[PDB]
Amino acid sequence: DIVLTQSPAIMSAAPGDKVTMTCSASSSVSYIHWYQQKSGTSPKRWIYDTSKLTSGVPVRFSGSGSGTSYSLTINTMEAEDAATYYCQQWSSHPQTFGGGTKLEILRADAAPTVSIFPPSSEQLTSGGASVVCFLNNFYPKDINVKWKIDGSERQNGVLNSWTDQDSKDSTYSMSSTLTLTKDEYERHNSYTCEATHKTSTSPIVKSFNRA
Amino acid sequence: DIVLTQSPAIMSAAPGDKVTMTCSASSSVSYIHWYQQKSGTSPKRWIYDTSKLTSGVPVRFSGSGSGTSYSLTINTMEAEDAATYYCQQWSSHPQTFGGGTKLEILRADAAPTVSIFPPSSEQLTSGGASVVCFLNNFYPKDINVKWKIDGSERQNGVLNSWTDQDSKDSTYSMSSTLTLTKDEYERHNSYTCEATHKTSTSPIVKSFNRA
Amino acid sequence: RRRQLIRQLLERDKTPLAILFMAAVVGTLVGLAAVAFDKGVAWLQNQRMGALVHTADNYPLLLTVAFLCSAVLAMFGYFLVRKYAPEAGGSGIPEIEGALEDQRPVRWWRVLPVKFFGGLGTLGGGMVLGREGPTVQIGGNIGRMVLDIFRLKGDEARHTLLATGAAAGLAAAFNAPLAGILFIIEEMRPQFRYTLISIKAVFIGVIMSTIMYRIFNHEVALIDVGKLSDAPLNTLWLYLILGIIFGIFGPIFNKWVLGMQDLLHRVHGGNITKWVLMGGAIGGLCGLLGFVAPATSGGGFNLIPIATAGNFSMGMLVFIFVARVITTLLCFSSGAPGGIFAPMLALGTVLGTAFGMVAVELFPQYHLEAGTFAIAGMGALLAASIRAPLTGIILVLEMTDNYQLILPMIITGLGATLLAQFTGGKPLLSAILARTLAKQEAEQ
Amino acid sequence: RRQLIRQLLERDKTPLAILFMAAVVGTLVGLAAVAFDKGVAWLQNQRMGALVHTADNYPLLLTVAFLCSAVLAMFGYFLVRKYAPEAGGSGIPEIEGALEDQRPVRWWRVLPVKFFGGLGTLGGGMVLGREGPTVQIGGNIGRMVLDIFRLKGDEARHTLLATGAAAGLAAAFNAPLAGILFIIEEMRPQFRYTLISIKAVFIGVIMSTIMYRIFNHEVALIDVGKLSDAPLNTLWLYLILGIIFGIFGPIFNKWVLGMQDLLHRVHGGNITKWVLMGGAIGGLCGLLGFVAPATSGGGFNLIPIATAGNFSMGMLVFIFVARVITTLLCFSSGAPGGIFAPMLALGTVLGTAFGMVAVELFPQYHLEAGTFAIAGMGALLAASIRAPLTGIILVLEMTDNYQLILPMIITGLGATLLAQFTGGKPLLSAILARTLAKQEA
Amino acid sequence: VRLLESGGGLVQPGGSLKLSCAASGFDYSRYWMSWVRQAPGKGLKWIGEINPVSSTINYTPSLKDKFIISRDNAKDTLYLQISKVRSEDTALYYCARLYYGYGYWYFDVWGAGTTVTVSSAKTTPPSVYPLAPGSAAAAASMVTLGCLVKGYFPEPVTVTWNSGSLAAGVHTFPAVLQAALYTLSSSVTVPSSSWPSETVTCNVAHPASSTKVDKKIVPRA
Amino acid sequence: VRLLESGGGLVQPGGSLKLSCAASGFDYSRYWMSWVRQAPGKGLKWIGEINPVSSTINYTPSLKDKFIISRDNAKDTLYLQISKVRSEDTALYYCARLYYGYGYWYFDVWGAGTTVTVSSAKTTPPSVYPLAPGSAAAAASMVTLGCLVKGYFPEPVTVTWNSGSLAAGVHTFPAVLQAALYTLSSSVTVPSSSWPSETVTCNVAHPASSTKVDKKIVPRA
Ligand SMILES: [Br-]
Ligand SMILES: [Br-]
Ligand SMILES: [Br-]
Ligand SMILES: [Br-]
Repeated sequence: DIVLTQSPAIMSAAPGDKVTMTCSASSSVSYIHWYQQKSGTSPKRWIYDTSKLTSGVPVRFSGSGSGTSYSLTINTMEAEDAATYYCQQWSSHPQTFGGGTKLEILRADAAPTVSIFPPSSEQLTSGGASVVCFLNNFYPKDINVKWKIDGSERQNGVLNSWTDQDSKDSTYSMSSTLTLTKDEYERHNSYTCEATHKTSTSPIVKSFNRA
Repeated sequence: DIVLTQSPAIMSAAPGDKVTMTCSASSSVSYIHWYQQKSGTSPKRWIYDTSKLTSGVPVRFSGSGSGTSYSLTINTMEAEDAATYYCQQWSSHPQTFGGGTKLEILRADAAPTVSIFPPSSEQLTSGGASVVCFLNNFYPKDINVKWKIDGSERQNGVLNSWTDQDSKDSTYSMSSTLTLTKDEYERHNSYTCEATHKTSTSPIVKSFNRA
Repeated sequence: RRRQLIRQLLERDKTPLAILFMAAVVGTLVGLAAVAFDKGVAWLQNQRMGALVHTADNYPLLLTVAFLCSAVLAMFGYFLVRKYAPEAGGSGIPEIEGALEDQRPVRWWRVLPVKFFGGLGTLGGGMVLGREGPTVQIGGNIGRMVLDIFRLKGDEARHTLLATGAAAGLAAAFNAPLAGILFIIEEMRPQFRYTLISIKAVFIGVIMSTIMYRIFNHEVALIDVGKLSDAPLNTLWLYLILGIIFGIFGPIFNKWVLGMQDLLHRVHGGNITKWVLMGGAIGGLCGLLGFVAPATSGGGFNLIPIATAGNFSMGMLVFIFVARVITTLLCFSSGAPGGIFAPMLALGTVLGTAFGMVAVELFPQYHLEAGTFAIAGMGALLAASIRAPLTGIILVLEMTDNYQLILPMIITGLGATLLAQFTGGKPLLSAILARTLAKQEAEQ
Repeated sequence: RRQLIRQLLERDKTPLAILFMAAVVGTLVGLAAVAFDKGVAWLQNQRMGALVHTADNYPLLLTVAFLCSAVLAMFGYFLVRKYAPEAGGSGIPEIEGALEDQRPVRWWRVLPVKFFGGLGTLGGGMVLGREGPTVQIGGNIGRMVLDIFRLKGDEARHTLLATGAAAGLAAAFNAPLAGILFIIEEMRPQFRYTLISIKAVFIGVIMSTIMYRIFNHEVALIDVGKLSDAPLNTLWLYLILGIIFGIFGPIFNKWVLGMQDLLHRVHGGNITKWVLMGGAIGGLCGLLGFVAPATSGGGFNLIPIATAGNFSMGMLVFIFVARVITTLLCFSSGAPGGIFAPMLALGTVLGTAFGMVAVELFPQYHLEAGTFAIAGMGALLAASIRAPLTGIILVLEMTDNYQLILPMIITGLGATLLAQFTGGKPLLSAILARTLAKQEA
Repeated sequence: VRLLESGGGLVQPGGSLKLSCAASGFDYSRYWMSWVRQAPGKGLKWIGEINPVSSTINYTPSLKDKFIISRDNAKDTLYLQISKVRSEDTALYYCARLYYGYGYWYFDVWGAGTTVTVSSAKTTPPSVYPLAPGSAAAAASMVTLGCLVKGYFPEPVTVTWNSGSLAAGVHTFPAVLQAALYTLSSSVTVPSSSWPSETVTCNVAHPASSTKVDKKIVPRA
Repeated sequence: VRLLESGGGLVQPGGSLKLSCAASGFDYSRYWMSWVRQAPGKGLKWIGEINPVSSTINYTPSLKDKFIISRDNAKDTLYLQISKVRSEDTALYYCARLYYGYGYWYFDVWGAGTTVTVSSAKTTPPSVYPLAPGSAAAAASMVTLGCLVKGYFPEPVTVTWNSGSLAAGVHTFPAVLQAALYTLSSSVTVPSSSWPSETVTCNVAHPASSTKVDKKIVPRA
């Protein structure tokens, strides 16, 4: 079964740029198609028959090629052009799809906007205690976090969850919970929240105290 | 709006008879149609474009004419043709139909089948009385029914209904109803129902008593 | 010299009203007459039906009555022709071609009744031959006849009427007005010299004959294949290959129909009896198969929708095919009265369905429907054998109502004419007329 | 007869070399039409984008609308008056001449003149159809290949020139059938026998259509949908329709011819007054192309809307008289461009109105205005150019309502019959006769 | 095929209602629909027709907005809106798909009807009483049961035995009026060894109040 | 045109379900229909396709009787039955109408999908947890808030903020799976002049556990 291989698994570009991904078939194929998927949206057909543009699609778009190698090209990329683009081929049954190419808008740097949160009191009449810590609107995506109970460094109860590129500012986000038994939580006072990220050599910290 | 007016407005024959009916109209109509309304059913396309039989409308049927008078013919009727047949035009506009040629069968004789029914206990829990008398499958259709309360004649609180000629066997039937209170039905005992009819000189009498 | 042209162009299309009014007459007569010939053949197969109902029990008895009736209706027609008009044997199409060349006699006092009753016999019997043959030849003689009976004089009326006659007879035979008009101009008219035939008359006739066949046969088609799927551009090559297949085989088929006319004539030496007998034998074998493999016998029109919906196993199609090459020859080569169009539609539809079936699984990516290759191949023998694509394409189109297949159809068609010309095939009509005109001057 | 046998045995054996050349004429006429067509589009397109820039002041936009139409007009009117005066008009009768060997196939001059001449007039939004251009172009594309390969003898010289015209008629309406039919019906030498291979006309007509398909598929030129049918007792109404068309067909011929004379006086033959009046005429269109978009244009746009019946009864009469005006002006002033396309629009409208009157004079008939539209569509095509067969197979392939084939044939033959008896003449052969007569005048 | 109308019944003198026919078994497009009424025990009269594309709408010589025949091609449904209702408009109304042979236009296939009853009255569901062979229960080879269906409103009700698995041997008598109420009876006849040994149930159905009632007929022991 | 696929959810491993895709707005015949699936993060792989009249049905090279595609032309629906569900079948499923230009076929119009979770894990509602900032409520420029909807199964929760009219600057997080339980967090940032002044709610629903809760974020006393 024909395997299409996408070019850049993931890639970023500044808004205003010539952008080019690549379908690289395992054998020969002809007239491939391209599809666009925004987060949690259902795929749209973008380019069909190697270069015909799905009526609707901006004119900056344009793919082509043939033989074993094809390519989609944005001519001056934009806001709305962050997506995932899949090439599909049906030149030979059964038809198949690419690894996908992840097109992420590149922008200015940004600081984590760190906020620590004490376990709800609803949660405490229940014996669980989760201390959340959002680390908001940053660029690039690569962030690190380290918990601390009374200066002592922690790792267990720690579940971490990045978001993807915000549509209205191109920053990432990242919540991180530390969960613990209830007393496991009372038997300590300080709960700190350090966050190491490209725009500052020493961490950004933030904490609270039970008492 | 042409007025079509139908011949023998009721007409009666023996199976084996060549029956013919008639539709005459106020102006010239042409290519008129004919619907068959068997009893308590919706009508049915029977002959169209004046002289064309619908599908599986037996060969025995036909129709014809021109101008202002047309005529349906059942060449050898059968007992199953019992119906009320309508003619109709849309030669002009509005289209309009006849009034009826309600055809009735004549068959050999056939005597009632009597049954009588005690006011069902739950009709009594409401406080009514219904003494019920079926007279099934009799021909001719003239039937005299008499009620006796303790050998003694009753007339008031008495209603009667007739079925139409049967489509297949040609008989009729008759349901006579007698109604009182929990009162009246408790105070007597001889409940009788009585049937003179062409096929016996002596009443077919039927009854019961509460005990 | 040009000076003449200017005078003619100012004169063009002004056919004398009297020749027009007579086209409208030949029309209505050829019209009604087809409807007659048509309602006739029906009743006769129907009776043969009701007669197999009566012998419901006893099996070999059934096969017998099925054989005999058809043998009996066959003979009656074989005789009727070998006796009172030996020109009404075969299609009767090339005979009308000859007549337009003035090379054949339009003996209508003999042919009108001989062909009409001769066919009713062979068809009513359920032999493998089409209504066209009868209805076209009849149509021509309906023309000639109203021409003589009104003593209209001069080359034009004698050609026009004789042509609007044949046309109306072919339109009434497939409910196909356009296929009619087209048949004359593509195929009937003198192929090498100019002729004086009013096209606006052929039209009047072909309308009148169609309104007659409408008046009586409306609200059911002869073929109903419904709205099939489309042909994407990257599909087209496959109907060219279909067209090559048809085109190599078209002449092989002509070589067979002709060889069988000879190989059949050996069995009776021209003798009016051995003939009418062999005829009962062939028409007998039909009434049998009319009932043991009802696909192998008959006109064809019944199996077209069934083969096109794809409802036949792949073997069944090969079987029907070989079996129908055999039955179609025997019938047409033995020179019983009756056309060869109808059975060629059937023959092509089968080879079309089969090609489409193979294609349907050889190319799952194409999203094929064997059905379309049926409707391509339906007119394809009509092009590799009779060699008259345009006519057959307007035909197939008017019966199957699938205008969105017009591209594949033309290709398959042209493919076939092209490949039959390079494998040296000839127009099967004009080939017969040629054996006939040559065997006429072969007694000097 | 001795000879007939010899020829029957030889029939339909067109020389391979003639076939293979039809194949190339085809592909070339094909692509060419696609070009001319993508062309005209772009031009009207730009004239729109330029009406959006002037979106505010009104008489300014009226002017710009008049202006570039007038400007694209002259461009073409000039282009023709200078370098090839035979490319004026339809261009069709010129090819009939050519097949009779009575005009010259001056392809070195016409190919470019007609192509750019049309793009001008049509891009401008004048009341003329793409066939004229595309048929004549097609023939010249035929002649040319034939020269360029020095194929010798009467057959190739006719065959190619015919397959060329055909293929460009096909590509002009996406109508393969209408194409082959146009040749045998109306184009060929009507009075002497000719040696045109029909098996080649086909090859070209295919290749032409495949080109047009490769680029223009997934949208029809006309989409009327599947309309209702015709009960037998309704046919007489299409005969009445055919008689209206047939008496009026000749009236319209007399106006097209008379307007060519009454317009010739306005310039005396003068290459400048002519080009000027042309910009005036073509300027008038670009104005109405935007003030009553029904009055202007090729026609193909209002066929759908009239057939769905979505026009008030007045609006129809208006559109109709307004069209007999704009249609004449354009075609009679000898602008490069066909007269088929706008006769389709004309018939479709007369048809719709007859249908509309019929719709309420006969409530019992359960009529659809629509169907007399689709019978009238090819009706002028038979009352005027007086070649029904071609025009019927045409309307058929465009409107795909094969169940109207009976009313259509009747309204058609009705018209040809009624033009013949009120002394009308084939409007093409009429033109070629003026021309061939004005030659040795 | 099958057209199957609904929404009939009770209406105030003066107001109005919406009748609806649900088509099933044919390309309901392509087809002109139509309404025809049957006056209580009387003649067939045309109300109106609507064409496929809701674009022609001829009615009968009637008034202002007596009738509004609309359709709904996507739901497969015809519609009728009798407004301003007096008792002429009491009837059995029919839907019907029109056609032709020679284009002289007929009524191809008829609905089943629903009855519109114009009265100030009120809806009474039917009381259903089982009628059984009494004390005198002197059984012969065949045996006549039945149910009294009493005091309901308006017409109709419909009545079948063992859910229409008893077609044979059944009678249902025309209902009769009685000061703003309705009473009919049904009677079925069965082999005497087939009951009480086995089950017999009448199925009474008054759609005017969407009320069904299933009376098993019990021996009077 | 619209394609609406329903009927996803939580299946036990080894059992099976029947996804349905409901289609309006286009002539549902003429067209091939085809299912395609996406394992959360991961390719698109094609399940199969069905023609317009059910005579051709092709599937992906996969176990003998793993998938049953069918289509009900009259109800305008396409189905897909998956049987013996192992967990690789845990994905989102889309239907799609097929077309082509030159006839190298593409997937014309897709629908929203529905999610299929294959697990033995039980349906569990979530708990909602107001998150009001530090003991020291550091009120500066823009104040940051949130809730914890923790300890439910399976996806999805949907969390909006003040009936969804706090749209800009809200931050919903991917959920996480841990010990057969899901957890996510939302954060809304507002003008420090808004809160604690005018009222700020987080709306969580987990429709799976028939749970509707509106947790009012308030400042910690
Ligand atoms: Br022959
Ligand atoms: Br033949
Ligand atoms: Br001209
Ligand atoms: Br022209």
